[PDB]
Amino acid sequence: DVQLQESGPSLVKPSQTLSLTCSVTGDSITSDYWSWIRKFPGNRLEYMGFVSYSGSTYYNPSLKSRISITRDTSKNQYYLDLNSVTTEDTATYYCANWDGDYWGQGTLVTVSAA
Amino acid sequence: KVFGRCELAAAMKRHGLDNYRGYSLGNWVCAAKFESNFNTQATNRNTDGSTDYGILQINSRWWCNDGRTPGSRNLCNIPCSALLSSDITASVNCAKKIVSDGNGMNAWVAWRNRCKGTDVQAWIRGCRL
Amino acid sequence: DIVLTQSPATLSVTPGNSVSLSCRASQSIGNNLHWYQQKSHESPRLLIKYASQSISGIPSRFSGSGSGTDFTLSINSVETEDFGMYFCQQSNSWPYTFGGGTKLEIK
Repeated sequence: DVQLQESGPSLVKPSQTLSLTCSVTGDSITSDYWSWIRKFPGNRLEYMGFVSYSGSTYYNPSLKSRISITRDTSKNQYYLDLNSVTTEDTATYYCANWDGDYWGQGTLVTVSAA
Repeated sequence: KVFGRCELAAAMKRHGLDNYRGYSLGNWVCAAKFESNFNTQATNRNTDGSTDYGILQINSRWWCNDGRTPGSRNLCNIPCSALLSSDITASVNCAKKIVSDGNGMNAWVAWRNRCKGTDVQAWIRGCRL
Repeated sequence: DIVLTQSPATLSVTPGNSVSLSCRASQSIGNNLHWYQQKSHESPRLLIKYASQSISGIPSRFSGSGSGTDFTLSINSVETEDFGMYFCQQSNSWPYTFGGGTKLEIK
């Protein structure tokens, strides 16, 4: 069956690039559409974007072009790069397939000067 | 089942296809007309060994699994037999995933050749919706 | 962007009783409205897709209804395992958006 898991730093500094990896096990990443969703401290969910089988991407305008979603078949993982983060980007990040039936466990990333 | 033009238009509206991914309802009715002639049981074997299934002729190499196609990817995560039902639910669910790719409705060859660029609205005109 | 408004923001209920949660869209989205459940320290779980389509592996007590701009998620005989957050999401137009959520708790 399919398993998804997020990995990456849990603490980042303002202005840096937040990079997360989602490892997919059980089937090829070439067999689905892949998404990134995040939950802010106020119980507010935001659909960040997704990449489809052809490589075409859809990014939320709210991200002001700071986001990039890429894939790596050989390692069967896809990624999330969010540039110039601010404390406003502190949130729990989740990877999931486009159908919404496969989700990662979510990973809290805090943006702080410390 | 062979749908009537207006019958399919109403059904597709119920199934939320009007304006989905920026495509008006007429596009979907027109696509079904030229892809399967409104026949839910329509199937077409292709050269690469794949088969196109249902009212929207969904391909077994990329979208559904019929268990008889070489590099099947099953992007829709569904058996092709589900797309041969008189109930269009599964075909619509899958069509929405297909059209969500950057290629949009260009995935439907008949739609590209006979619908794109034409007055697609005409396909839902004169119908009780 | 399509705005999804959920109500009530919070709902308290006694196990055994039933409840219904509302989600209204700022513009018509056909049947492209999905329901998610989310508990603390957990990722969202899809309960109903496309307004009323059931999901394999989800309790039968969950059902969805609605079209256009008004939708509801109903839970027939709430169980303790049902307390948590509920969110609706629309996929009719990008960017996909989520409602503010309704918290279901024991009264």
